[PDB]
Amino acid sequence: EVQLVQSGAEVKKPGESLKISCKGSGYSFTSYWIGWVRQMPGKGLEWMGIIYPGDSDTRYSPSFQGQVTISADKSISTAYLQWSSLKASDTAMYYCARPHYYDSLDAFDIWGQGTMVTVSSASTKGPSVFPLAPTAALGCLVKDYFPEPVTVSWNSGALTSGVHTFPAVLQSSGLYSLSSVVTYICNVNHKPSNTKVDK
Amino acid sequence: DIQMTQSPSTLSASVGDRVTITCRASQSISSWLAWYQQRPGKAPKLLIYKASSLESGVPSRFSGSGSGTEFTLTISSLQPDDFATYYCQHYNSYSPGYTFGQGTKVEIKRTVAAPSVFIFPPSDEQLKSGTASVVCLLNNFYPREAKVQWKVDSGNSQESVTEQDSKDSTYSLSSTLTLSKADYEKHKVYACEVTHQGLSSPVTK
Repeated sequence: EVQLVQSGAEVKKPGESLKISCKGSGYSFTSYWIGWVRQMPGKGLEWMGIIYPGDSDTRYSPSFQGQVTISADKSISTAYLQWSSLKASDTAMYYCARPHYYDSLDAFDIWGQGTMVTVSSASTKGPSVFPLAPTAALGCLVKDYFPEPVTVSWNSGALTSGVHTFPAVLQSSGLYSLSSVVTYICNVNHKPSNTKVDK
Repeated sequence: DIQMTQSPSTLSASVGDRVTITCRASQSISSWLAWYQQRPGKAPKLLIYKASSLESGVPSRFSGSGSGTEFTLTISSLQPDDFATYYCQHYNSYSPGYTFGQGTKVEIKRTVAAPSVFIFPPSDEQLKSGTASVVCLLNNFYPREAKVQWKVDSGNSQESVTEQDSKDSTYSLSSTLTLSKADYEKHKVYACEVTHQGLSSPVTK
C-alpha cells in the first residue's frame, strides 16, 4: 500500500502563513523525489517544484521560485509546501506526487488526495436562503456565504429526482452563492457557520 | 517556454468509439512524455509514461504513441470510466522540468437537446435586505454551449453549469442576475433570452 496522504482543507486570510503536509507510507521515502502540483479552480495542472528528501535538494518551476517554499522532514516521511504570506490568488487544490522510479524525476505515479487552500479576506458567514417560486421547476437561492461548502438537500433527502444543485459562484463581495433547483422546503447546511436553514 | 499543447479541448464521444487525443510539444522531446487522467474532485492518475508504456493496472484499451513533437493517446474502445479529463506532461530526469498540457475533456456524445427555460423573480425576503436576484434556469440541454442574454426593460450576472447528468448526458445552467433595489424597482418586465443550437431562434421567458 504505497500512499501519499495530505493534510486537511485550509481556509485563510491574505498575509497569513500556511504550511501543508504530504506524508509517504509503504515505501522508502528518502529514495524518491516529491513533487508539488497546483490546480486552480476550474483550471489545469501546474508543476510547482520538487524536492529530494534524502538531502532536501530542491528545485522550483521558475514561476513559483521565491513564491513558495518546499521542504521535507525525512525522519517522518513528510514533505511540505509552505507560504509565509498567502495571496488570494494562492486559492487552489494542491497535490503532492511521487515519481514512479527511485532517485528519478520520472512521471508521477503516486498522488496524494489533495489539499484545498482557500485564501480570502472574507470572514465566516452563513448563507441567506431564498425560495425560487413557480412540468414545473423551483428552487432555493443560497446566497452570500463563506466559506465553501454548503450542502443542499430537499425534503430531508426524500426528494432527489429533478434535483440539480449547481456549483457555487464567487461574487465580487468575496461571498459565495449557489442555486439548488428541482416556499416548499429545501434543507441547507453550512457547517463553517453552524448555519442550518430548512426553507 | 517549452509548451505542451493539447487538442481538442473537448472531445464528444460514445461508449465504444476508438478515440485519439493529441499533444504537441513546442520543441522535440523524444519520448519523455506522460499522460494522466483526472475525474472531478479526484487526484490525477498516471496512464502512460515514456510516450507509450502502460502503467500497471491501467486498462489495455489505452495506448500512447509518438516521438519528438507530436504525441497521441488512444482509447481503442471508450468505456463509461473513460469519461474524464486527460493531461499530457513533458518530464526529464536529468534536470527538473515538468510541463503539463492544458487538458482535454472527454465527454458523452448525445443528440441535441434544447434547454427547457425557466425564470424566477426575487423573493419578498431578499427584497427587504438590499438586493434583487433574478435567476434564469437552463435545464437539461446538449450540447454544453449555451448563451444567456439577460434583459432589463453587462457585468451584473454570473453563471454556473452542472456536470454532465450521467444518466441523461445533459447539462443544466444557472444564471444569477444581481442588482440593487432600485435598479430593480425602477424597471418592470423581466426577461431571460437563451441561444442554443437545439433551438431555431433564441427563446425568452
